[PDB]
Amino acid sequence: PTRTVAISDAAQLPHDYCTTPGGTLFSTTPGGTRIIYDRKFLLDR
Repeated sequence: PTRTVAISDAAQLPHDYCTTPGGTLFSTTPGGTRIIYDRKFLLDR
């Protein structure tokens, strides 16, 4: 499954996330859910 999560603060920024060359954040949990992050905190992505 795909989950959309917005990040508007460093508090909301995960500590185990990954980032693709395009500059998109993502993380997958043990459950199998794939979370795609929209990093609004950082403007200079």
